[PDB]
Amino acid sequence: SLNKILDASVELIADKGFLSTSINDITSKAGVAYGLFYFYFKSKHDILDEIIRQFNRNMRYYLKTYTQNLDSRIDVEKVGMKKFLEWMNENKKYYKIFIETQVHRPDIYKWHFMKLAERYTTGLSEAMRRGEIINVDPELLSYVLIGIAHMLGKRYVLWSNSGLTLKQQRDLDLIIENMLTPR
Amino acid sequence: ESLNKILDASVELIADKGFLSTSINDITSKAGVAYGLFYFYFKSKHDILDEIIRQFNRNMRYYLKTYTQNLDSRIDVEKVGMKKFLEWMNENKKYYKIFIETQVHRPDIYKWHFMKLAERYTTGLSEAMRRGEIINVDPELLSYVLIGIAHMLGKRYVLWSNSGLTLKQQRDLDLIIENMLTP
Ligand SMILES: CCCCCCCCCCCC(=O)SCCNC(=O)CCNC(=O)[C@H](O)C(C)(C)COP(=O)(O)OP(=O)(O)OC[C@H]1O[C@@H](n2cnc3c(N)ncnc32)[C@H](O)[C@@H]1OP(=O)(O)O
Ligand SMILES: CCCCCCCCCCCC(=O)SCCNC(=O)CCNC(=O)[C@H](O)C(C)(C)COP(=O)(O)OP(=O)(O)OC[C@H]1O[C@@H](n2cnc3c(N)ncnc32)[C@H](O)[C@@H]1OP(=O)(O)O
Repeated sequence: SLNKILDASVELIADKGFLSTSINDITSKAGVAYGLFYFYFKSKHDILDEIIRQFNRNMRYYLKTYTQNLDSRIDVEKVGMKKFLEWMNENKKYYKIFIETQVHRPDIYKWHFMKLAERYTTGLSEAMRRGEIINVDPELLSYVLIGIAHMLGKRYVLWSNSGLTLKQQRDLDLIIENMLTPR
Repeated sequence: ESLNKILDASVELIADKGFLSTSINDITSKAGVAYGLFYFYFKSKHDILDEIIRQFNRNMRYYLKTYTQNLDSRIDVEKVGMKKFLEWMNENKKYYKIFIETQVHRPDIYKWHFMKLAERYTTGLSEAMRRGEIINVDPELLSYVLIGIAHMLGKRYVLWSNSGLTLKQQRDLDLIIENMLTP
């Protein structure tokens, strides 16, 4: 019943936004007793916390699937980035949830990026130690790479459904290699 | 001047209480102007978000140009401008809530802000590419990569903490930029 509440919430919030979606809509669409909502969630905004945790987990597994079978950390970045943009395109209906989280639950919005950065920092520190990538604060470098991904996702996937041309995809690979390769 | 009092009052109130809780009565009282005047300048409350975002865009871009006008090397414009952005973002930090709620309440002006910035950015970058200063790639895509970095770094190092970047991190960021952009 918890899971049904969660799945119903995701579809409704993505559709109508947060403020328009009542607990009633959610429990109605989920097909559970209205009372159970309040047991699992003191306030309506507490639902966002578990939603963003699931998205964070799914996005990371998705990307990990494509990055764990790869050689160069520089390949990891190039492929990882490409795959994030594909992922964002598959999940573009849901981006409204993330926008709403930044308004109504800023702590979980921060959590999402900080959790992603924590995972990313480890991987980049290992490549630094091999001499594979530029030796710099690896948290800082994670935010640089995440910031790039987020903004391209907005411009080329959310605000346009063009995606990137082949020429832009080659330019972006060149940007990333040039940034990361020790001179 | 009435218009300027209304705008200043709105900025302060929206930053403090959010957009939904700020009434036109609050705005015009804080402003010290006749209530009905608001409706002469703005059809709706939402229309004053558009004007606020325009003013912040102009003023951010004026501030940065001020530091970057004096530098011939585009590589230096990018290092310095990034630093100056973090300083501006620190100074205007309490206002960032306005931008967050603009994404929900006026998404066309939120997008406009980034598109306008990239428009100005794109011109400066293709100039540098011509002279062989920087890597020859799609200059709008490059804009969005650099804007993306700037935005995520402001979030992590200015809005989510008030620590800022260390001196070492600042040099690391300089290197990241120089590495990305130099063929
Ligand atoms: C609101 C919408 C809009 C949301 C829109 C959000 C906008 C995001 C903007 C930023 C975009 C990016 O930067 S995306 C990054 C693009 N670049 C890259 O991907 C290149 C770098 N890649 C990497 O370093 C890595 O691929 C990662 C770090 C990103 C993720 O690796 P990771 O996090 O270490 O992966 P890992 O722990 O191994 O496993 C991931 C999660 O999967 C689960 N998991 C583990 N095993 C299994 C299993 N058998 N079945 C199911 N699930 C499993 C775990 O519970 C774990 O979460 P848990 O329970 O352990 O916590
Ligand atoms: C909501 C809260 C938070 C909002 C939070 C916002 C989040 C931002 C996240 C990303 C931030 C970034 O990437 S900041 C990017 C950081 N990087 C850099 O700065 C490096 C590269 N820098 C540059 O290339 C340039 O410095 C710029 C592009 C960023 C800006 O140059 P520009 O856009 O050409 O500036 P320019 O048009 O010449 O002047 C800007 C405005 O000044 C006005 N202006 C005013 N007074 C004067 C005057 N006396 N003389 C001339 N012009 C004047 C003009 O009308 C013009 O507006 P008008 O004619 O257009 O009306």
